[PDB]
Amino acid sequence: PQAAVVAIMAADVQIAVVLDAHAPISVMIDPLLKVVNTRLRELGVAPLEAKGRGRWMLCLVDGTPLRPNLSLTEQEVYDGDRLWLKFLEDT
Repeated sequence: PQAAVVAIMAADVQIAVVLDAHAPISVMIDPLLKVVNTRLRELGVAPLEAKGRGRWMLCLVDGTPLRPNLSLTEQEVYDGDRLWLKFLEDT
């Protein structure tokens, strides 16, 4: 199976992970928030939590969200790429 090594930024912390390169983002986001939170908790950092209603997304440096329905590969996210896990509140 193909994999991508990505850097995830969450709460000013970088976390390296190995992710399936072919799955849609949609099926990785909630799973990734849980691994993230495990790492933050070991660092005694407050886990990431849903301010009200809204959507967790993986974002480029400029705020651009990945498409939920496409893979990392299809979106040109490769080894060493960095993504920000961000919550968008619905207001």
